[PDB]
Amino acid sequence: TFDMNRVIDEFDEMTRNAHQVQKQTLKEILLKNQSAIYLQNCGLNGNATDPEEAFKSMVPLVTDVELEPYIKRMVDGDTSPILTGHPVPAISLSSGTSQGRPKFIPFTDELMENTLQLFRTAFAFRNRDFPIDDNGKALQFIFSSKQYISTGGVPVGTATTNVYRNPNFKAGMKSITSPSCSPDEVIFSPDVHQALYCHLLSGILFRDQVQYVFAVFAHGLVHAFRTFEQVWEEIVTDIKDGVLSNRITVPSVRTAMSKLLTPNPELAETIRTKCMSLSNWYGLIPALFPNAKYVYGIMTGSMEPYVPKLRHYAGDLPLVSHDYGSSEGWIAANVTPRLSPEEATFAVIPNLGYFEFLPVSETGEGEEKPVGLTQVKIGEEYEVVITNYAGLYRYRLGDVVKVIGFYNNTPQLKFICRRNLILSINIDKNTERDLQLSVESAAKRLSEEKIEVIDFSSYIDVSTDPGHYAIFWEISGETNEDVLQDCCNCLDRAFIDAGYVSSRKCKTIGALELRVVAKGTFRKIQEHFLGLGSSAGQFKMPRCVKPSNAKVLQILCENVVSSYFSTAF
Amino acid sequence: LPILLDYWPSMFGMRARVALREKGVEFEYREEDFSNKSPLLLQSNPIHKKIPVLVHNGKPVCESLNVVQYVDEAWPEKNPFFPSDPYGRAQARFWADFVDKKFTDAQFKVWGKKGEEQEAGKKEFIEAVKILESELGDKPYFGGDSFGYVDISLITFSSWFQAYEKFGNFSIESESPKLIAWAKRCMEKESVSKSLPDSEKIVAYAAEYRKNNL
Amino acid sequence: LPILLDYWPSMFGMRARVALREKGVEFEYREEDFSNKSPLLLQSNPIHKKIPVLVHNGKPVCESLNVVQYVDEAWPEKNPFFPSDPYGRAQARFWADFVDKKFTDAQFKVWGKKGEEQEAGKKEFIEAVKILESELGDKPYFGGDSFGYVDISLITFSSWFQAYEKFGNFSIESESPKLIAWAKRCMEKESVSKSLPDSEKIVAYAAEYRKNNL
Ligand SMILES: Nc1ncnc2c1ncn2[C@@H]1O[C@H](COP(=O)(O)OP(=O)(O)OP(=O)(O)O)[C@@H](O)[C@H]1O
Ligand SMILES: N[C@@H](CCC(=O)N[C@@H](CS)C(=O)NCC(=O)O)C(=O)O
Ligand SMILES: N[C@@H](CCC(=O)N[C@@H](CS)C(=O)NCC(=O)O)C(=O)O
Ligand SMILES: CC/C=C\C[C@H]1C(=O)CC[C@@H]1CC(=O)O
Ligand SMILES: [Mg+2]
Repeated sequence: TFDMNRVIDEFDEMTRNAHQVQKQTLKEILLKNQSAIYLQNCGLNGNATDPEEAFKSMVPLVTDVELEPYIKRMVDGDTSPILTGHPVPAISLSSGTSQGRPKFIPFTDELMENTLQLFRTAFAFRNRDFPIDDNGKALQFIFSSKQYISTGGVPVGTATTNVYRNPNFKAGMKSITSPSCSPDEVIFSPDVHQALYCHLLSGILFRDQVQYVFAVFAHGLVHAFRTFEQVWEEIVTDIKDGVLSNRITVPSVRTAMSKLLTPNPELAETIRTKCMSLSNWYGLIPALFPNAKYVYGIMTGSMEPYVPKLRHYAGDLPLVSHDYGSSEGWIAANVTPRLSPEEATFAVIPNLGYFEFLPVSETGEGEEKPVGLTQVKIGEEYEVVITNYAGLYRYRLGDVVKVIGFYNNTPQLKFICRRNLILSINIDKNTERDLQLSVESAAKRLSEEKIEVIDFSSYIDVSTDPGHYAIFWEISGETNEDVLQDCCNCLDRAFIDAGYVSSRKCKTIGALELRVVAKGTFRKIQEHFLGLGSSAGQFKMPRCVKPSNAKVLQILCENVVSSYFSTAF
Repeated sequence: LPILLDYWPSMFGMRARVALREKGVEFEYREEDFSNKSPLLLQSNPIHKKIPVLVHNGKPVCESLNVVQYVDEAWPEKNPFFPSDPYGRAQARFWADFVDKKFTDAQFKVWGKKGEEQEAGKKEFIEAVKILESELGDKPYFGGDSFGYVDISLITFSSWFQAYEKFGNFSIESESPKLIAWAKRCMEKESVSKSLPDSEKIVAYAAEYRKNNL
Repeated sequence: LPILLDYWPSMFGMRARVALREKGVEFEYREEDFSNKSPLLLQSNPIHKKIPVLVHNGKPVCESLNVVQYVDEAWPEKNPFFPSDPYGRAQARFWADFVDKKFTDAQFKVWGKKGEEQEAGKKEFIEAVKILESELGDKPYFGGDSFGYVDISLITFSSWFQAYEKFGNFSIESESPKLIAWAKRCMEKESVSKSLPDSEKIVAYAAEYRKNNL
C-alpha cells in the first residue's frame, strides 16, 4: 500500500543495505535458479562460502551472439527453459545489434515487481518534491497496444506492453499514479497513431486535475507537441460537433470515442483564442494544464538534444529526469528528482539484480578485473555488466556510465552516452540500406499525403510456407487502404539485389507482408532502450528481426493498422 | 535561368518538372491562373495558351512530351532517357504516344464524367493499365535500362491514382498491381519526389470539378 | 530490306513512304486489309493494329511520325531531316504535333463530316492553313534548308488538298497559294511524285467512305 515516508525509510535502509541486498539479490537469483545448464558448464551448485568469489572466478562473460541461440531455443517450438530457467512469459530485443543481429532476453513476473516498486518509490520521492492531487489525473503518452504470440506459440515481449496488459499493472499502479486519461482499449488500440491523437485528446480532456505531462522521452513529448502544432484545429473540430474525425477508423476505439462525445460548440472559442495567442508555441505545456508541477522523462544522454525543443515546449516548467532501468535488468532511481536534467542522476537500488562494472581506467579500454558497485570509483567511467532475473548473468550490455556521487551508501550515476556502437556482419538485412530504401521507395506514396516516414523495422517468418518478410513502418498520419497495398507491393519491389529477386520471383520464400504500424511504436523502442539498465549507449534500432529479436516484436502484430500481403506476385 | 509556366494539377506540367529535375537543372516555377494567362505565356503560345512551357534563351518550348525531349537534348551529357538504338527510341515515343491517347482520355472520363460515360472510361483505364502492365513486364522502368523517356510520361499520372480509386470506387491494383507498384518505385527519384503535388489535394481538385459539373 | 505495312490512301503512310524514298533506302511496300489484317501487322502491333509500321533488323516501328524519326535516326548520313540545334528540331516537333492533331482533326472534319461540323471545320482548316502559312514566314520547306521533317508530315495532305477543296467548297490556293504551291514545289520531288497517290484516287476514296458511313 503506497505511502511516502515509510517506503523511503525502507529505501534509505535498503540503499545503505546496498551490500547485504546486492549479495542477497545474488543468493536469490541462483537459489531460485540453481538449475541453469549455462551454469553447469560453469560448475555451479549454490550455497557454499565462497559463493560470490566462485561466481566472479568461474563464469565467463557472454555476448549478444553467444546469448542469442539459448533464448532462441526458448521461443520457437521448443518451449524449453535454459540460461535462467522458466520458459518465460515474454522475451526481448536489444538496442544496437548482435553482430548486426537479434538478441533475445527473458521476462518474468519478478521484473514486474521490480517495476512497481521502482515506481512507488520513484513516485514517492517525486511527489515529495513535486506533490500531486490524489483526485486528479495525468497526461501520459503511454501505449502498449500490441501483443503477439511467438512462432513457438509462446508470448514474447516488450517492456511497456508486458507492463500494461499484465494482470497486476492495473491493481498495483492504481495507488501510485493519477488515473490515466485514456480508456485502456485506446491505450491498447489496434491503431496507435490515431490513439496518440486520442491520447492528446484524452490527456487534454481532464486537464485541470492533471499534475504532469508524461513521456518516457522528451522526443516522445516533442513528437506529441509538434504533432499538436499540426492538428490542433482538427482536434477542435473533432470533439466539437460531437463527431470524432473521419481519420478515426478502427471500430473499438471509434466506439470508445463516441462513448465520450456529444455536440458541444462553446469550447472552440476558448481553445482557438489561447492557441493563436502564443509565440511559435513556446510554453505550450503550462499553457495546456497550467497546474502541472512537472514535465517528466529521461533527460540525460542521447536525448539531451530533445531537452531544448521540449524546453521550448515546457516553457518555464521544471523538467524532471526519469530513472534508469529495464527488462534486461533495472538499475537506478532518482530520489532527488528536483535536480536539473544536465545534473540529473539515478541511484542504484540493490535488489535489482547483480551488477559488476568494467572500468575504463587505463586508456581505452584497459584490461582490469571487475570491482563491486560500492567498490566503483567516483568520477570514473565504467561499463555496466549485468546479472538479473531476465536471462542475464554477469552479461556485457556494453555501455559506459560515470559515478558523480553517493546517496548515502549507494553510488549515483551519470549518462553521457548514446550508442553501444560497434556492430558486426548481419543476415536479417536484405541489405539494411535496401530495407530502409524499400521503406522510403514505397513510402512517398504516403508522402503524397503530406507526410514523411518517421521510422521503420522488419522481421522474418519461417513458421509459414513459404516463409515471409514482414515490414513495419511508423508514419505521421492515417491513409486509405489502396495505397497501403500499393505500398506493400513496393517493399516487395524495393530490394535491388539479385537474390531476393530469385526467391520471391520463384516463390520459395514468401511474398513480403507490410504490416504498417502506428506512431510512437519505435519511440517505444527508443524510450524503453535508453532508460534500459546499463548506460545510454542504446539508441540504435536494429532494423530487421531474425526469430531471435523480440522487444520490437511485441509492438509488431496487434497494431496492424494495416497488414497487407502483396496482390502482386 | 529556365522559367517554367506550370499549373499544380497538370500531369503534363509534372512531366516537365520531373523532366527538368531528372537531368539536374535548377529552375524557377511559375503558377498559372488560367483565368488570367500571364503576358509571357500568351506570348509563348498565343492560341493554345497551354502549359507546361519552358523559356530558354528567351525561347518558349511548349507541349509536355515535347518539353522532355527538349530536356534531353538541351543537356546531352549525363542522364539520357532514350537508349542508343533508333528503334528503342521509336519504342519509347510509341508507348509515350500510348500514354497520350486512350489512357489520358480514359482517366479524364473516370474522374471527370459519370454514369454511362463513367463505365466506358472505367473499362478503358483497366485495359489501358493492363496492356501497360504487360509492356512493363520486367523492366524497372520503360524507355531505357534506367529512368527513361516515358518513365517521365506516366509517372506523373500516379498522383491521380487516389482520385481514380475514389470516384471510380475502384482499386486499380488488384487487377494490375505491378504498375502503381512501379509508380511509387519511381517516386524515389527526386525528379518526381519533389515535382508532384499532394494527391489528396488532387483528389480535392477533381472533387471541385465533380461538384461543379453535375 | 525493310517491310512497310501501309494503307494507300493513308496520309500518315505517305509520310513514311516519303521518309524512306527521300532517304535513298530500298524497301518492300505492303498493303494492309483492315478487314483481314496480315500476320505481321498483328504480330507487330498487338494493341492498335494501325499503320504504318516498318520492320527492320527484326524490329517493328509504328506510327507515321515515329517511323519518320526512325527513318532519320537509322540513316543519318545523306539527307538529315532535322536541324542540328535542338531548338529547331523542337519547333519542328510541336509543329509536327500541330499538323498531327488540330489540323488533322480539322481536315477530317472537312472530308469526313457534314452539316454544322463540315462548316466549323472549314473555318478551322482555313485558319489552320493560315497559321501554317504564317509559320513559314514564307519559307520553302519546314524542317531543313532542304526537304524537312514537318514538310514530310504535311506534304501527304497535299494529295487530299483536292479533297478539301472538293468537299469543303474552298480553294486553299486562292486563299493560301503558298501552301498548295509549297506542296507543288515538293511535287518535283520523286519523294512526293511517287509516294503520294493520285489526287483522283483519293477524292474518289473520300467519297467512297462517304457512301459507307452515315
Ligand atoms: N525500464 C523499464 N521499463 C518498462 N518496463 C520495465 C522496465 N524495467 C523492468 N520492466 C519490467 O520488465 C517487465 C516486462 O518487461 P519485459 O521484461 O517483459 O520484456 P522482456 O520480455 O524481458 O524484454 P524487453 O522489455 O527488453 O522487451 C515488466 O514487468 C516491466 O515492468
Ligand atoms: N499535350 C499537352 C496537354 C496539356 C493540356 O491539355 N493542358 C491543360 C491542362 S488540363 C491546360 O494547360 N489547360 C489550360 C487551361 O485549362 O486553361 C501536354 O501534355 O503538355
Ligand atoms: N498515330 C497513328 C494513328 C493512325 C491512324 O489512325 N491510322 C489509320 C490509317 S488511315 C489506321 O490505322 N486506322 C485503323 C482503323 O481504321 O481503326 C498514325 O499516325 O499512324
Ligand atoms: C521500472 C518501471 C518500468 C516502467 C518504467 C517506464 C515508465 O513509466 C517511464 C520509462 C520507464 C522505464 C524506466 O524507468 O526505465
Ligand atoms: Mg520484447
